[PDB]
Amino acid sequence: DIVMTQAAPSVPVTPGESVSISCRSSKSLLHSNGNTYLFWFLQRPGQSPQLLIYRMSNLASGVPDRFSGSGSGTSFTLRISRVEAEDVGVYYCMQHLEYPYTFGGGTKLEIKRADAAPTVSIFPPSSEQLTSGGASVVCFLNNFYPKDINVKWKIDGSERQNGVLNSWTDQDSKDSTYSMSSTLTLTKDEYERHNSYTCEATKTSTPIVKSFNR
Amino acid sequence: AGLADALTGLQSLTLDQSVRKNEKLKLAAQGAEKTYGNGDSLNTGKLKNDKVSRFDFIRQIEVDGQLITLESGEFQVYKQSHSALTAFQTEQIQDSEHSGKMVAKRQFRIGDIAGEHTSFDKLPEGGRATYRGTAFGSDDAGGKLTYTIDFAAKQGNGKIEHLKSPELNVDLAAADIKPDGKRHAVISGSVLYNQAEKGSYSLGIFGGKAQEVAGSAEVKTVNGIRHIGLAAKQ
Amino acid sequence: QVQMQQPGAELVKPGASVKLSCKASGYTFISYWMHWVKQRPGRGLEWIGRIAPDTGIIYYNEKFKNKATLTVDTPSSTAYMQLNSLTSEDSAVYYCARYLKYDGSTYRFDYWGQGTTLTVSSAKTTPPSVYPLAPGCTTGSSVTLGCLVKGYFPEPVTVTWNSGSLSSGVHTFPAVLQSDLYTLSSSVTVPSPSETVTCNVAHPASSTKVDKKLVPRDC
Repeated sequence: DIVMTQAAPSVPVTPGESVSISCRSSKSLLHSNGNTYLFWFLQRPGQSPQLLIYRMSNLASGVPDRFSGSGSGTSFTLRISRVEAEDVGVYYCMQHLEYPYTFGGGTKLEIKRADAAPTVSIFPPSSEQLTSGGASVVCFLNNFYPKDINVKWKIDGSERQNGVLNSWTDQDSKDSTYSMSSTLTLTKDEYERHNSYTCEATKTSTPIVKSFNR
Repeated sequence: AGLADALTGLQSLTLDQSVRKNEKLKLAAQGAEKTYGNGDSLNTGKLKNDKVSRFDFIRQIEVDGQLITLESGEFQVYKQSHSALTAFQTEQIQDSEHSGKMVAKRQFRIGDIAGEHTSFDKLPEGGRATYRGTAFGSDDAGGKLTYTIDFAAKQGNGKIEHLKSPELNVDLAAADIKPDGKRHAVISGSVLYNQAEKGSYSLGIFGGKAQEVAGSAEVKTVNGIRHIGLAAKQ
Repeated sequence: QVQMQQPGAELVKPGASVKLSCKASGYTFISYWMHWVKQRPGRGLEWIGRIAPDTGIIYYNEKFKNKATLTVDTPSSTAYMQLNSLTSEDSAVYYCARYLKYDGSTYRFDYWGQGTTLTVSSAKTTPPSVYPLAPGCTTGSSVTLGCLVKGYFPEPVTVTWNSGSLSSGVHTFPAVLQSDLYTLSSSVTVPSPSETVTCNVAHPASSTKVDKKLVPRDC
């Protein structure tokens, strides 16, 4: 068992800058043949890992020259030169020198984008939803930064915390932004028990609300 | 007579066993390289007699748009008036079954033996012949092979001397001359190092007057297998 | 034309055994070894084993000794991984990857399978309910439309807009488990005749696809 350690679980870099990711091993990855058997992969959200670096130095097919691979026997580094939103993801280092093949823990690229105000869309329950006995009010908060932003639900001017489900996306590949979806699910009786439904976003505006009335 | 085999006796050598059907053999010398498939003739015209001639060799295959080197090293040819044999001095090889990595494994191997086969039914009625020549192997092409064939009994026996590894200075045990399926004069016998059977060996008789013998030997030394090429003439 | 066809997802009762397939096309199967990788949700990748269609030698990882059984059908290019006595710790995404048996090439872990989502639970397979979401007003530079996918099991689902024509401005949110059932949302931002928006939601476990057309709500 060769232990691959990725020291940084996450790594911060502002857009347009350069950044390094460190990988360490327990035995030297330099075989007698002279090749350093180290693979570097990038996993984008919801996708299978894509080959980035083979033999610790050589770029793969159709992969930008801004990616560089250095390191000697136990310490290795992957350097991203001009970070773009597409480069976001989770980076892994895997040795194929000795069986069993062992992967790295993982390092996440986190782009430090300038603060952005979410675009808020509020969607009342659909017709088919109402005929099915339930009612889910949906709120989309798109293209915001940082991830610190949370959501508040108000029913007739009163905050509701029960029946709310939140889901956060990861960094966008063309905007470096985040998106969040909030579903407030209720029975049709409870939905018809009130009039106004409000969705509120809680760091460049302090605040931003969108509401509908039945 | 080409020019890619004229880089620097027997004029042609059909490469059949030294390169399989699916791969290619690239032989290079003095900055010139030629590629051979299975069955391609190797012009031994410009090659000189009784000298072990070395070329750099790579065994190449194509796997979905990329050239793959299966093995690489020295390709040795011994040329005589009526026979010729080729060997493979391997310097790098792919472990396609265990690790998948190219490894610098030093290993000897004998690929092809060709020439004017002496018909078994057309052998001399009687008398004795003695063939002196070269035995070569890994790191040593200076071995001296002395063999003797009694055509009256149709038998042969010989010795190898002056090899770098002292355990390979073997005695070539007496063996019978026999015909092949194509009725070719072949001897096959045991290997005797220090009054003990330490492997096997085979030779073929070549020339219309049985003037040459050429073949291989396989010895079990303390380190395991050992391949030796043998070629002697009158 | 490298193709690694893996089933979208597999659902099995705990303690049973399942065979995961990985069909290969577009490359010479015999010359390529086949590796398997397991990724638990929210965790890193783990190597399971390697199969060789040339020989049959299988190098396992010590952890998965009694848990995985690798087989290869070389005639019709396919690899199989058999998992027995399945527990919850085995519900994960399993990828198959190719690895040229010869050094000297870029064809090593370059092509990966899409990944089979193995869920180990006693719940029944449930197809998703799809609801469109449209504004109920005033349209500006762009508009945001939604597709809500409620009440399905198990993961995953694939959401596209106009069968992949609209690939920009789409935000697909990770599924949320609520009372042993999955809910997901998708948003599309489209600028304001022959224009139409439809969300196609495909559930591989139930082998289903539902297209819902985004039309203005009655006002």
